[PDB]
Amino acid sequence: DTVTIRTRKFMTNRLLQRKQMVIDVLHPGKATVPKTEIREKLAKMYKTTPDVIFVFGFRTHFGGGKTTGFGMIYDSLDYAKKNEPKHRLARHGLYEKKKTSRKQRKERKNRMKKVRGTAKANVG
Amino acid sequence: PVARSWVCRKTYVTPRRPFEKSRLDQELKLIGEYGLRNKREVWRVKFTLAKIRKAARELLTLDEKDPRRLFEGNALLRRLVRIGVLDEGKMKLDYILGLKIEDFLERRLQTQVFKLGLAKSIHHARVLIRQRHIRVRKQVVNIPSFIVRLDSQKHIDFSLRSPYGGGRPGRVKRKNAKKG
Amino acid sequence: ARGPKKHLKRVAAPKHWMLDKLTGVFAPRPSTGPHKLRECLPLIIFLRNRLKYALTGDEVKKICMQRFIKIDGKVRTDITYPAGFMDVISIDKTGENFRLIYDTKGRFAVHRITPEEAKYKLCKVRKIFVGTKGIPHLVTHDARTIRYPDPLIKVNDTIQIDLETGKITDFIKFDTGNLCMVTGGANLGRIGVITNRERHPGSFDVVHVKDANGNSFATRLSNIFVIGKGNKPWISLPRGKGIRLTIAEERDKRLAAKQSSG
RNA sequence: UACCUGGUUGAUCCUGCCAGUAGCAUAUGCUUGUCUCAAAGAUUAAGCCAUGCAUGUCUAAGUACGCACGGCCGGUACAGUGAAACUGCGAAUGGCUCAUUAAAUCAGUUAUGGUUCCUUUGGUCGCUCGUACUUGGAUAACUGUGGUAAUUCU
RNA sequence: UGGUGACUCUAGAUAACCUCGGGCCGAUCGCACGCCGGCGGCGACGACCCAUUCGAACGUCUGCCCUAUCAACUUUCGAUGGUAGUCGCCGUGCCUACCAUGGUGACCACGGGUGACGGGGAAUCAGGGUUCGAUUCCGGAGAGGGAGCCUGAGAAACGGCUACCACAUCCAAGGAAGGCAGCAGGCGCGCAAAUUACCCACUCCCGACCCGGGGAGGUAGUGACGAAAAAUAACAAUACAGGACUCUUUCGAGGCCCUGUAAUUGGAAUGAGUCCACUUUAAAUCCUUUAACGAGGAUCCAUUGGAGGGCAAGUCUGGUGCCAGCAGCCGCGGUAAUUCCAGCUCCAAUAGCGUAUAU
RNA sequence: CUCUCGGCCGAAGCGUUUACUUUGAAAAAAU
Repeated sequence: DTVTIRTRKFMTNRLLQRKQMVIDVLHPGKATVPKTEIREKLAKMYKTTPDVIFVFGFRTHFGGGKTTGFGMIYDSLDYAKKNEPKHRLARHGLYEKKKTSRKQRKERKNRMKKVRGTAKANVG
Repeated sequence: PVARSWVCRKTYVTPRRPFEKSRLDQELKLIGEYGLRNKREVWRVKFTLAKIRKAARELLTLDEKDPRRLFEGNALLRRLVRIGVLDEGKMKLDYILGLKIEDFLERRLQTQVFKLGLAKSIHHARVLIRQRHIRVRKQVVNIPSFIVRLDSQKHIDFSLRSPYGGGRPGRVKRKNAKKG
Repeated sequence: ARGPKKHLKRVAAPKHWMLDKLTGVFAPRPSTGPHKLRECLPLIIFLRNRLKYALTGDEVKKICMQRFIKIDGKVRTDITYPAGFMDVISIDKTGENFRLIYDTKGRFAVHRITPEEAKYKLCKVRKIFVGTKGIPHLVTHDARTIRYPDPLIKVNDTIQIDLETGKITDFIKFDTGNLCMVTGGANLGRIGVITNRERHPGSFDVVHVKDANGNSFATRLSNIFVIGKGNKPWISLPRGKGIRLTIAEERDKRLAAKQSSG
């Protein structure tokens, strides 16, 4: 309905294979719109699929008139799996992080530092 | 070492003599004329005008054709015309010293709601702005200490989400309708 | 310190990089190279802080490792690579060519080049010596040692080097009347004809320079760099033509352009 | 904002201090709803330290006969992923603290025509007139036998 | 030949030397494969030297707090200089030998003290000035105190070694292992100072390196150090009291204003808070954005100091009666205490405001 | 202020020297 998207600072990296831009949002009544709804608005503005467009860093002003964020549209999903920080692939289910905390392996690293060549693989 | 910035001013100066009737009465008239919260809000504008006058003092000491006086002075004379304090006919650097405290507090947002007839009291205006009913062109302003620029004055309105402007009522008119 | 320092704080950065206070502690510490770290942009500041082709310090990695950035026709992959003055930065995928000419206010500008002009550069000589069986040698400001130059070429002269071969083409000698750009001190980035060179034995030599509007000034010798033969520059020139404005006419220039832009 | 006020006397005018006054830092006492920044074991003990972590590193490109996997197709010296280990590099930056130090340090200013410099950038690298279609020995990782109550010991 | 303000510079020529603890002059890898039985293109590691970069190290000139109850100091064990050397990466008493007899000093040497790391800076200011700078940037120094080293380009390294001194750990008594002034955290000390949290996503650094690691650093927690904004109410109608403008000789009247007391009425607007969701982010939290709920006065109740003077604001009431106490100073207190202890009132600042101390 | 070279001026000698004043360059960023 009365949600509207404009793009201010449009730019085309040929050297990251993407279309880098900045997103205006007009959500005068609602809350802050979610990421998935703005991708459907955007992928049909620029005729791509919502599979490949990645947005982040949204911020709503004092009074809810606007929200300004960043957005980048790749040329192919294989490039987006290369040129994107790997937390923004997990936000689309395209990446999995192992569930060990830093204290887990840094304990392990100093334990396996005490062993000679063979049994350093045994310490876990 | 961190990535932080530690710079900060203080925006008021406590006076030299704590108790004198000529000063306590003259501050408290300005509180009552302009709806201020405490004496610090008087000691704040008086402190900013103590700087605007002190900067214009050293410009008057310079040569009249000194380029530092011609550039920096024409900026200070410009920055007061835009907030509606000096005037176009009186834009000379001699007149900066002819300024008073309530020359500035005519341009606070708390008073400009009241003078425009939006609020029905100078105290009712400090309500409304903090009650988020006031917008400057598109922007809900939540601070009374807001120096309205001279072009930023002729349109100040009722903040379309409000009950006064766009008319969705608050908690009270909804609950009263839930009975009858 | 017990060895060379490998870190640079953003506070201790050179001001012409225009780093800000709040986006971190450390500055990107230019690598050892053809320029001085007080004098250079690293490639990262040029690539993301100026051109805005990247956001972080890791997307610059994902441009340099993909080998799109040629600096003087050579593929460079280091991101802390000191690219200095009169130095052609070229990118083939975009088809763009950039030269780090100081702007008026003493900062490296975004200056776009004809790709024809992208094939050469200019270089001030720094010393001239004869080594090993009578072979004359130059040294440029890029530390390009060129052997067998013209015998007419003396110290403080500026040479046009073809980037492909690495060999000289022609040269301007340091003479009163040639075009110059200041490369240091207070008058950095300003452009004018040399009026005079007063000499001081055992000390530093002052060159008096005169702009294209009569605005005369002075430098030291080692901060000057010849551009052209007389008034004609051999290279292209940024949109501020190298003439410093005073602040009032700089202000006044904005106040009319904002009126015409309605 | 270029400022004073109380106190010696029976009373006055002085000298003059004491006390008042405003700030600023540290501690502290009471109080405390919101929101934006933000100092924080310096002062005294440069006193003593449980435990954990803070320095590691592989490209296609130095060395791969761990089936540790799968995998051609199976006689292709060596396909691949690759733990370990040899090698190379880094570990001299960073972080902390302010004890020592009074022409010392440091700052501005000059020199190296009086020195050293991994790296990077450039030059140079058939300019020497006297088995090579490829040289030699060894050690790890691996397997096996072990020591010590005890460790990144061997 | 070529250069410097200036060479004993660079380049040239001749005679020789060239360390076996030796100097370069390649026995290395990867990828595309294609050309006249034979050749080659990109790179990657190299490497004596020369320049370059990052520097470092020795110097030059000028500049430092207090102290005379520090007036002479240095030289026998280098104090000042000369010559030759040793050593050093290089210049030099840096060191040795041999000579010379110097060198500094009321223009404050030398010695002593510093609650002294030095600057950029900070507070305070009319102008002049005074005081602080342990502390995030730059330089220096040290890792318990000294000292001596190996490696490397760079260390007299301490998250490297070796000893000594002082502490202190494990033990089978034979031995072995240390160094938080790194991030946490503890004990002690004190007037005086925080969580054994999460992350490499940012900023950057390091390594063979688009890929690994970083208590650097970031993110939360503790946080009334300090700084910025800023709630604790607003409006209307009546009850009067008022008091100004108007009519009225006054009386009185007014619809024209304003103020209060209303545990009077009246519905309007709200955040604090509870809490979906989105946003935020490495994942969160906070803030922002938005549903739903959330305000009539003992509740969603503002406290710290004071009321003789300086110094703003009681000659109120009750108690005590040189006691208990107040009071920075002057003073108050012995039956009306404007000064104590309480109640009521009002005044100063206000989410702050007292006190101690340095300035 | 002076005698020569180079395109009357410039370059060269120094005008007894300094203080002072004015100018110009050099003076990290943060504050």
